Amino acid sequence: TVFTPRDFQVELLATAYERNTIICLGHRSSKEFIALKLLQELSRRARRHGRVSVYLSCEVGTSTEPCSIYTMLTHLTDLRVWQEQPDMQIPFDHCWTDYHVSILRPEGFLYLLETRELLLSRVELIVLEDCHDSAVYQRIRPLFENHIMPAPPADRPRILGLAGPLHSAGCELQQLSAMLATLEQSVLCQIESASDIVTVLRYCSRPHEYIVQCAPFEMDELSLVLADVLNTHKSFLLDHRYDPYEIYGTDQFMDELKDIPDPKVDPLNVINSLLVVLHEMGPWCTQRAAHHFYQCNEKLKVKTPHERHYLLYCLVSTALIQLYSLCEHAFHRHLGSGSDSRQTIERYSSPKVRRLLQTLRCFKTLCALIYCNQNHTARVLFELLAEISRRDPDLKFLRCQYTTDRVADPTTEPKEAELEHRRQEEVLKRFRMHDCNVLIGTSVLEEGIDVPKCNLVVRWDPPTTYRSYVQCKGRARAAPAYHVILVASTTKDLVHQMAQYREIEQMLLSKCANTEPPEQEQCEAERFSACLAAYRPKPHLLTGASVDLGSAIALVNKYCARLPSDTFTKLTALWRCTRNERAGVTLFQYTLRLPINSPLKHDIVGLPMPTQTLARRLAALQACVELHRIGELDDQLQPIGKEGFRALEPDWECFELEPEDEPRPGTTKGAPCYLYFIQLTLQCPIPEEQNTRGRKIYPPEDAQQGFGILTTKRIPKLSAFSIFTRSGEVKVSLELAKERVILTSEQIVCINGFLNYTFTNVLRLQKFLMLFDPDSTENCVFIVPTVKAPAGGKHIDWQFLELIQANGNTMPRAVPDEERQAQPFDPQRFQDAVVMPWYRNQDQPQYFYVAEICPHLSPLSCFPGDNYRTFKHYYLVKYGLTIQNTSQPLLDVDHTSARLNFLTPRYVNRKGVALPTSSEETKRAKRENLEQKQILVPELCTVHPFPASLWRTAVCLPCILYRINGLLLADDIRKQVSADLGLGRQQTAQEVEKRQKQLSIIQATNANERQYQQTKNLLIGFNFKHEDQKEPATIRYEESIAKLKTEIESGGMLVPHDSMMELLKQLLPYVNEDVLAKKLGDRRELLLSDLVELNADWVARHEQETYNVMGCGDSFDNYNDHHRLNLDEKQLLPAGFSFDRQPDLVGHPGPSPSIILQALTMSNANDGINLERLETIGDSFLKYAITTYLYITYENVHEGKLSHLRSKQVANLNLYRLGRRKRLGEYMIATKFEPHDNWLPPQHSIPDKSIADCVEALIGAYLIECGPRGALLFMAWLGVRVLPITRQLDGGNQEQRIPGSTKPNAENVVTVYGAWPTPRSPLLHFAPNATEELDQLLSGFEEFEESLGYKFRDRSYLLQAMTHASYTPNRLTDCYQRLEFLGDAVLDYLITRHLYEDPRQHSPGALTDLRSALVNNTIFASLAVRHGFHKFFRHLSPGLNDVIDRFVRIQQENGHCISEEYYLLSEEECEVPKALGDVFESIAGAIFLDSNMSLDVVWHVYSNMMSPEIEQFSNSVPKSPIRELLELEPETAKFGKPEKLADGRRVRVTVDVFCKGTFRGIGRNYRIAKCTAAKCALRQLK
Amino acid sequence: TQHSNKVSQFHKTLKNATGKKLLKLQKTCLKNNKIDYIKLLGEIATENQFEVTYVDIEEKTFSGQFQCLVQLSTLPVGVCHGSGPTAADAQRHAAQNALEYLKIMTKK
Repeated sequence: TVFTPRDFQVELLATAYERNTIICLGHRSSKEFIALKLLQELSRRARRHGRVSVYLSCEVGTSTEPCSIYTMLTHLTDLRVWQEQPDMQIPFDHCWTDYHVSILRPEGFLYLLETRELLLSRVELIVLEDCHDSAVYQRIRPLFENHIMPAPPADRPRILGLAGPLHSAGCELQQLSAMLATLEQSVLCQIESASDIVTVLRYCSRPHEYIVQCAPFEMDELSLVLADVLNTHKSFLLDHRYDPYEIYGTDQFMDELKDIPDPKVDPLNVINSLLVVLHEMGPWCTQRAAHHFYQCNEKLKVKTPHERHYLLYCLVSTALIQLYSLCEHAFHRHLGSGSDSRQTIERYSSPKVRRLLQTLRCFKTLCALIYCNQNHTARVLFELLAEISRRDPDLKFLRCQYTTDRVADPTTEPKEAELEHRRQEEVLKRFRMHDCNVLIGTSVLEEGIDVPKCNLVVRWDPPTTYRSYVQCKGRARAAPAYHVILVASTTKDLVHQMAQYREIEQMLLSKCANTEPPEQEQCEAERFSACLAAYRPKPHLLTGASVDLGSAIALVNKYCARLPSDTFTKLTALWRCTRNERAGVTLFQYTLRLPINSPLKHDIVGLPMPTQTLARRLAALQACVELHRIGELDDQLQPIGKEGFRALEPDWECFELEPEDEPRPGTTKGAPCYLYFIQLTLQCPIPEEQNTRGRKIYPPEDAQQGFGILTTKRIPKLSAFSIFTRSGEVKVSLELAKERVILTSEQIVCINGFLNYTFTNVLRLQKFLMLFDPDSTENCVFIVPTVKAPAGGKHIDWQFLELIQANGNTMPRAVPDEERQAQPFDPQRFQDAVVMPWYRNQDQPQYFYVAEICPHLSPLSCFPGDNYRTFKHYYLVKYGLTIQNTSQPLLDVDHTSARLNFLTPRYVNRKGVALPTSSEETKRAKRENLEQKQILVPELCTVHPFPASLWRTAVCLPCILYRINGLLLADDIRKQVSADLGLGRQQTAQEVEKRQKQLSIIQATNANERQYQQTKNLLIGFNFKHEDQKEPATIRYEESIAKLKTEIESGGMLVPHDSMMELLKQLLPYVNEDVLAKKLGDRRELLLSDLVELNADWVARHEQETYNVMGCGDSFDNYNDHHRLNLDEKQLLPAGFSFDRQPDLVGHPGPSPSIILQALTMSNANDGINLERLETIGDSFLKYAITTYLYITYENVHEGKLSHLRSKQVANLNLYRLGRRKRLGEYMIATKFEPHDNWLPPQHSIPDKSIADCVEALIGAYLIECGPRGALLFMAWLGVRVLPITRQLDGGNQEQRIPGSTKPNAENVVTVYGAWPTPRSPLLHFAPNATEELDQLLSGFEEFEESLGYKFRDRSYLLQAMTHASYTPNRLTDCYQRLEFLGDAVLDYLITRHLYEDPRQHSPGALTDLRSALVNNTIFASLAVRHGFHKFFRHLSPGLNDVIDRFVRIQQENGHCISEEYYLLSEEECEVPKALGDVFESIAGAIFLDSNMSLDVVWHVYSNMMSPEIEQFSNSVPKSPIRELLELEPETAKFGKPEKLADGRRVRVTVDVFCKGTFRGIGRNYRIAKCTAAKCALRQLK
Repeated sequence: TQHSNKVSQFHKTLKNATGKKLLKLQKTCLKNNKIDYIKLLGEIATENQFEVTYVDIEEKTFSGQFQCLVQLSTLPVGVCHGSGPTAADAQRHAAQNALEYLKIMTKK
């Protein structure tokens, strides 16, 4: 169920790199990719020596349009690229020096060399695209014949030719020999066969190529009747005269009569198809094809408006109904009671069909692949096997499926094309898991689409091309492979075709660069592989996984297939052949190197052994030995996956689940204490226009009394602020008292009673139903009233406390009439007092300030109204009470504010108009009830002992004792981090859519349409012959074909109508056998180390060794075994937005607990602020903390498992665990603050992810004032291991405590979390000129350095960051996917704290949207395209060619720029590339460590080219309609999964809104139904 | 797949009739020259509620024989054809073609 991975698109590139090579491939995408990346690899040498990479083709110079070659090169070959246009004047100034790759004609490059401005010494790589064409051959004939072989071989640029698959050509084979020989002679390269054809030829078992002859058809009465009526129909149809001048005869339709089609062409095709199916397959197949043609023709009736077409198509449908009638009557003629319709098909079938049935019956796991050239034959064949399997119990175990080549044109019928593509994907899915063993294909399944390993390929039609024949041959991949071709006097023609095609296989497979192990060599390998013991890392275990010689190459192949990669990164082992002559015996030696994505970059050296396969097996054996020696392969020999990887245990204990955890868990669901004064001084009054009340402004500083705080603990100093009441902005200061007040118990009782009276009856901030007890262990804070001393100070107003104690039950009561008769009036009593009414609302009174005394107003004065003439009449009518003394002036009152919060720091003074002047929800009701103006009478109102000015000082204290009960946990967190830290002291839109669609469709065009033109030239061209003559090798063809003929008639291809010392001695022919007997002794095997000792003795006894080079084995090894080759084949920066401004850990007071309490207050309570400001940065810290640490602990471990480790440590479950072990859970507030229910004056259910929403936010709490570094120590308080550990004892340094030192244990151990160690350079030095090669790789990168604004101190991380995953030549370092891995988190902080610290102060949702829009792979791709970083990077992957080609077609048609991803923005936020996105991110890793962990350097360098587009995103911030719909119901409105209906054509989507219901919408597709559900939810809700 | 059902529907609706002249047409050897085909086919047209259209083609054969196609307006429709140097003989040939064609659909 598996397959051995071979080196496809790897041996082609290696052979194209080493020697002069010619590659013949089917797709034009893969040839252009191999040419492109060969130009990329050779540009490394072209850069230093001042040379020119060239591309010669014929598509160049055709139009001013950028052709596919130019656009693919100016995107992927991250180089400077130029292409000739047909009509330019060719500027000679710098176009060949300031461009790495130039695309010229053969004539253009010939004339460029003729002018001698560019020399042949100044060009590195020649690549000739499609040189097998005879026109291209005659073009390049003078170019080679006058310049190239006259040039010396030291002056020769490396030559790669590209060709079409010329093996498929229908010429004679001597012409093919002349082709190969003459093209090798002219173009001076070895032809490497280099295709899918030859990897499936070599690396899969070649099938027995069978001819099955079939007899001619016999006829019966039904057959001549059907043929007679169809021959009559052809007689009428060819008899029918067609003329537009006869049917219509109009002279004004001269251009329109040509466009009217011929109504006989489709009848000719249909009944010709039925005639040939009658001729070759049978009346059953003909009746089925006639039924199919009726199904086509009845719709074809519907399509046409013409009349003669309609009657002719009705005539053809009439003929099809005739054929159905005759055939169905004849099948029902034999359909008796119990008669077998299987035999009814059997008698009427042609011998071709019965011979196919014999081929099927010879195969009693199956995987049968049957081809044909017509789709209707495929369909009727599928129905034959279906009807046979439903009738024959012998073939009942067969499941079959057919597939046609009817990719429709998307420009005409896109929906039917989508249906055919969905059907194709579905049947390929149903085939590839071996559900149905029999598939019937067409020409579209020969190339492009791959199939799994088959065991039988049957060709109904003998093809005219060898590419179809050998692709059918290759599709049988499994070891019992059988390539059956059916034919029905044509045996001699098929024998000649088989001999010709096996001849092509002979002069193509042997004309390779790798070749096969022969069968006798395979048997030699079988007898040789038993000479060595199995290498076992656990040899003591009997059932241990073992590596022998033979299975070692399969294990190395599996290990190379198991490294993490995408679809287009393809990694394979690379073994190179070397022959060594030893004692006259030729013993081949095999070197082996693993890819760079594996850290074993050094070559692994085998020993010379006399045969090829045994030496390859030794190379794989020593490779597995070195693999388990380093540690990439485990003891079970399974290569390491992402899930099975385990890191070091000092970083693994954080992933252990908690005992409570181990809605799913972790998911989204008498003492002289301190005294202070609260001094308030007005600094900015309310404006006169804002004062709608029209009253006097009351400052708090004219009041003789104020408030003070009495605390047992020391109050730290805080920043100054203000309070913004109706009176205006009042600066608040906390004045420190100069003297300490002793306490007395009776005064304590009086103070507590005053606090109860203030919090229950004055301010009502302690609401009822709960209990009070003024003795708490957690703090002892009291609030006292003071009066300003005449000396300037403030002293405690004990008299006010006594008055409040004596007036603790002050309620408005009914004053009697005699007392109101005896009551006088005092304006000083009613100057700045508080009045309550007692005529109404006795249980719940309302309190009013005194504003104005009006002597002109009286009870005798007019009430504002006509229903009540006077105030006295108003009172006696509405309440029935009599005012006694009416000569006194009335009273103007001011209502209290209906809003308690007044600080919300520094934004209440502009928020006073936000909600109507403290929102006044009772004002409208009381002004309706009491007729607007609240003019009161002072005798009928009561006076409170609380002054109105002291009341205005007292209303600006909303959060009082729940504040104090909350703001001690934050200071305790502060104390813990200051204990373990050192810092801190312990004590239109439719037009836009249509333009986007037209630009996308007209701009793709370099996609599967190129695959369809490959499908067009698949079975059509096979062209471009050059020359053939009378050479004697022609006779060498004629006999051998006859010899091949004698193979086919004799090999079963045509079927008619019917002593261990001896193998050790052969194992080492150059080594004496007595030494082998000494090493063996009692044992029975030779170990590998014995062979190392023998070869070491041979090198010691014979110090002169030799080497030779062949094979497809790469020179990508080099260096470790080559280049030197000196006799060794045995063994081895403003302060604004400043990240780096870490404040000093010595002498700092530490964080204020207000920020920590902000981290303890959530968005669920939403009391002015929320945690989502901090946690939005905090989550992005954890990655930047963990990944960079994981860059330094596992430097020689690749990123594919460090990603799993980071996803385990950054996970929400991990942060749930890490926050729970600190037990922070009673520390957040997740309940709404409201004193009636959930406040105890001196619990909260919290979701899982919300705990994490605190914890990351906690590091946000230490972001600014602590800097980054001590913030790292806070996860040292967490246990998130980010900083390295040094274990010491008590140093006793009296200068200062160590920043990051912990508390000592019982063994007095002292842990120091020191600095981050600077990383080692990734530049490995297996070669002594890795610095020289690193200098030799990157010439032009100084332009890259001036483009950014950064100059590198080191090109090591830059050269790694500029290097693809599958870039095996750059053997010094690893690939750019380790500097993607930490550079993304570093730039993620740079963007994130850029987006958090700016003074615009975005919302949490706005910050989340600005992060998810400003961070994606597409934006880094956009700045890679725009600012010219399609100029430096290195790459080695196949279909990245066409992908990134069409990508800069999109960009350059738009003009690079932004707008496509600026639409993708909310078109997908609500992946065409990867690499060139992460390329711009990869440098963000390198400058992270070239600048030695300097975030400010990276942001300063990238700011000058980032600034206008982040300004544009700062213009696109202010909210969104989708963001509207997600601020009403973010979680509440959930769109459910779609459900199919009973009709099977409709889809219903239901959206549920909590406490509102479920709303369902139906539609033809999923998106329309979801839109209908959303509109139904909007109609019910909005 | 709806046209497979249309083929079966046409076969059933032209094998469901129980006219005497259809049974005679199936019984009589239609290669006999004594049978009128034009008048019998017009009678069959009036019996089976359809309409025979003698669309006489203006283009004759290359050998010089006048051509005419008949249309039997059934559900689904049928078209037959014939040729002959004069109009009457060609129409007789076309009617004989359509009558033997109906002899196919009246075969059980």
